[PDB]
Amino acid sequence: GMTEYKLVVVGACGVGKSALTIQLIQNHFVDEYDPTIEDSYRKQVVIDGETSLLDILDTAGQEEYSAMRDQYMRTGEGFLLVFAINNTKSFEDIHHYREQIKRVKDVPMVLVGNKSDLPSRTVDTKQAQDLARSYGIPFIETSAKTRQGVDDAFYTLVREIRKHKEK
Ligand SMILES: *CCC(=O)N1CCN(c2nc(=O)n(-c3c(C)ccnc3C(C)C)c3nc(-c4c(O)cccc4F)c(F)cc23)[C@@H](C)C1
Ligand SMILES: Nc1nc2c(ncn2[C@@H]2O[C@H](COP(=O)(O)OP(=O)(O)O)[C@@H](O)[C@H]2O)c(=O)[nH]1
Ligand SMILES: [Mg+2]
Repeated sequence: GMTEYKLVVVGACGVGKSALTIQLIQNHFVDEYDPTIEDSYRKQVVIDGETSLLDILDTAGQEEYSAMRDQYMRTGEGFLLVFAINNTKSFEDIHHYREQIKRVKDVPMVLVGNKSDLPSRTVDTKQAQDLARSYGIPFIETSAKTRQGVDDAFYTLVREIRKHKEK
């Protein structure tokens, strides 16, 4: 059989939410994707031998309340919290994104450090590890450019959802 998963990708503008999503959906790096496009995208994959259909909301709007988005997130099963390792402000926003999610919703999440290909690092892996530990969630390093960690990020989130469902 198969299992469907309703996922949401959040994080500051320009961290690579769309690039990550498109790597999952289409398996290549789309470097120019309209920063204002918010949509859900579906992709069939296989995770630990089970056919898995992922529906992924790639967030992009700036408003505090956006009806369709909020109804999606209210019923979202897991969230990727994405920052960029070269942008300290994106990492500082993570705890605010976590707060907003809890507000709309124990919720499966994965902390994602994207742009790991860039040498101009400003956020240390160890800081990201501290934060993920404080929430009791996984931390995964990614590059949407090279595709490093992309499956790890989404598949780890699915694995976190499986665990949550057992409870
Ligand atoms: C290039 C544009 C882009 O990618 N954006 C990403 C989404 N986005 C955004 N901005 C933002 O300030 N908030 C927000 C709001 C509206 C209120 C309080 N805090 C925040 C941030 C700092 C956490 C966004 N909030 C959400 C969000 C809401 O509103 C509710 C539940 C879960 C959420 F993640 C959101 F989806 C996007 C937010 C801007 C930067 C554009
Ligand atoms: N070098 C590098 N650039 C990236 C990566 N992910 C996204 N980008 C670039 O960062 C910018 C913002 O990406 P985008 O997916 O639009 O971010 P979003 O606003 O979170 O959707 C774009 O110019 C992308 O080409 C990455 O992993 N590495
Ligand atoms: Mg985008």
